[PDB]
Amino acid sequence: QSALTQPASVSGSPGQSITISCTGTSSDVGGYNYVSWYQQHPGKAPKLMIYDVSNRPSGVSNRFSGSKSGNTASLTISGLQAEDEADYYCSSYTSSSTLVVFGGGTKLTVLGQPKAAPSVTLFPPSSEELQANKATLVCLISDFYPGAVTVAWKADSSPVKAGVETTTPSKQSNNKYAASSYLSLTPEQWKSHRSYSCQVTHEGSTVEKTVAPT
Amino acid sequence: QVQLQESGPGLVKPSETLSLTCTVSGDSVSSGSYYWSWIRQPPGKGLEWIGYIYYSGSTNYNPSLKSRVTISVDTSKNQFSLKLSSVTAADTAVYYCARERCYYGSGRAPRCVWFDPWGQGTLVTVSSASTKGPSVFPLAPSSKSTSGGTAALGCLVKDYFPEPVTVSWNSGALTSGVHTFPAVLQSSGLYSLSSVVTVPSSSLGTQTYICNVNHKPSNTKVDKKVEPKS
Amino acid sequence: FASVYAWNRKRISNCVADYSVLYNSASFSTFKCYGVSPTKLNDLCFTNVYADSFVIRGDEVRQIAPGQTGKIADYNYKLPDDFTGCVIAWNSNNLDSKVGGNYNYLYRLFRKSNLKPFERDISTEIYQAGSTPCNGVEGFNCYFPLQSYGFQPTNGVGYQPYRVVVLSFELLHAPATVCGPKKSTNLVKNKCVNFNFNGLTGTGVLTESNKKFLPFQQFGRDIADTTDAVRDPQTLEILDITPCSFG
Amino acid sequence: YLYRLFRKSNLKPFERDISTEIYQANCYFPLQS
Ligand SMILES: *[C@@H]1O[C@H](CO)[C@@H](O[C@@H]2O[C@H](CO)[C@@H](O)[C@H](O)[C@H]2NC(C)=O)[C@H](O)[C@H]1NC(C)=O
Ligand SMILES: *[C@@H]1O[C@H](CO)[C@@H](O)[C@H](O)[C@H]1NC(C)=O
Repeated sequence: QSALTQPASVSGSPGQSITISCTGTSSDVGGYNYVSWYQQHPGKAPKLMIYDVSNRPSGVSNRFSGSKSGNTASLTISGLQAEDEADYYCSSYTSSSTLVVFGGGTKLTVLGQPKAAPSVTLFPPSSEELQANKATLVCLISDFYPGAVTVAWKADSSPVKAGVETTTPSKQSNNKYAASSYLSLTPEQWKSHRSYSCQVTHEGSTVEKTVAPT
Repeated sequence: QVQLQESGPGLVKPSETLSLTCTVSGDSVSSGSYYWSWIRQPPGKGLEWIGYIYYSGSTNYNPSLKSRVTISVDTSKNQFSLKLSSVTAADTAVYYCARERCYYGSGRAPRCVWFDPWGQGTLVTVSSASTKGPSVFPLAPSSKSTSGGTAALGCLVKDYFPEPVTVSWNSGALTSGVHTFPAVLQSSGLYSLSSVVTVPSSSLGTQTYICNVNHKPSNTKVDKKVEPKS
Repeated sequence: FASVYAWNRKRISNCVADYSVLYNSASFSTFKCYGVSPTKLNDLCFTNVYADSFVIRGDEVRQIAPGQTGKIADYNYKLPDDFTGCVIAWNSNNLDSKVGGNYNYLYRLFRKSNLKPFERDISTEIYQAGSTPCNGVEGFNCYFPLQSYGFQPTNGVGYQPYRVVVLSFELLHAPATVCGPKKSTNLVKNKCVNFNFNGLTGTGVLTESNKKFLPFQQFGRDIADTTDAVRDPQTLEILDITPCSFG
Repeated sequence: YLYRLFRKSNLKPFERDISTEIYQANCYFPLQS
């Protein structure tokens, strides 16, 4: 059995109120007085803020509160902030065998922000790598809050589509995104073409940077 | 306050018996009052529960993972450890250790809830791609990276399998502008990443900027200095 | 048996106690005597014997002794430091442990202060570890004070249930009480053979009598006050105790 | 300083008994640290 965290994803506007439900099976999960909630930042251990069914431990924000109704458990917030984008899980003490059950996770998003500009930075293969009989171009993208970036790579005049790897966008602390791409080259091809470039397109807009061998 | 830390990693192969070990600090194990537990989480997926030990030696396990996992206590170094045998490819997960509160039952096992302080979580993977050490290059600060008051320099650490790898700047000194980007998985099967930091353009070579590369599954530790291009 | 946190207390009283059937029964895994070595029990008399009974783990039988520490001796059952009795213990895995776990055997694991010797505490108040008051509800630093051995038949020794009985001989200031039993031997009439008739110690030849006591009189005396007849307790016949032969 | 023996002899005066055969029948030993 598994107390389906009601909905998977969740949208929210910064400031007002979000309520997350958590339904499950019968009184072995709902009709008890033992439920808890956990907040896990992306890349960190989770952290409780609600226990028993509605108790705040020693030092948390007062926006966090929950309640119980029948076979569903509720968790609500009373004013949103930009630092509250995380996942959220439910706990519960059954009687079956799995002792304790866990939620499936809800994604809280803070819809509302100004289109940022993807800061781009490009690096050519360093000297030791040239001596190492290889070459790699490094294209870094950062701070571009709406995450639909894409990238294209350029030799002196033409596009290239071989030897490039592209990270999926990853969320930073400031809740905008970052990405990276790598270009594989033999140093003889590095000096073959007079210059390369990395271009990134984002909401129609485009910014490109360029580097030439020495 | 209390703290928890896990140890005993390594690119474990298939059909082995891996062993993690959680150590505690700030509270004795054999004190009663708390039940030490283990929770795994496969990546991009939800949590699931594994087991617990009390200070007496009473154990419990998940019935889906039953007959496969034993967890035990050392009261001499204040630590507890699991061993999961006959490992398949599905156990590539992040493994936390935490303690539980575990309210008193009534002549029928004790019920537990909420938990408390979660370990640190050490990603443990299971494949047959062996392991490899990282190759490091310094990406020099350049005028193509320079703009006005600041210029960026960094370190490229590439071609390693054993996912958890770390690069610091100046033994952990610089926290301004230091950003390590998510590692990328190539077609070759090995990871790669690059960590970059911006620093005033008046300070291109002036101060120390040495990236400290540490690879924990292996034992690689190398410091590389980044200087402007020749 | 009885729990470990509410042990029983039987007050054995005026009787004939035979600690030999205990001492040699070979069924006991632990038989320690402290005030008095075991073989001399069937030769002494006290005022009261108390017997306390309970059930513990296998490896907590070493805390039932004068001057120990641990979850059991601290606050479940404390023995004074000049104990006098004996401690008996035997394994009982087949009786008390049941598949799925026997959760009816509890023990106390939190108390404000260690027990006085032979003190007993069956309260069930929510213990308060931290400074925050508890108000009768559970939570962090507010713990229920009783835990339960979950005994199961596939437990290694030292986790299987042991039953324990603690005999404590006490001697207040009364006139007497329970003592061991006294043996006896055949009576050989007609032969200066030492004798003891339930207390009467003497020497001489014993002979069949023809006097008739009253049916509550044990022995007869002469003028100048010397024992000269007895009655055999078992068969109740009068025998003349003529002094031995001399000259 | 391993003193404190226990025996059968009861030791009529000025004699001393040295030997080790166990009073184990859980277990006992005629010596104590
Ligand atoms: C003490 O016990 C003995 C037996 O242990 C009793 O002896 C019995 O005496 C009656 C006489 O009334 C005989 O008929 C029985 O055969 C005897 N039994 C044995 C085994 O010899 C004796 O009577 C008891 N003492 C008293 C005072 O009754
Ligand atoms: C002589 O032998 C007896 C044996 O009964 C022993 O007890 C005694 O100690 C011996 N004499 C001395 C002086 O030790």
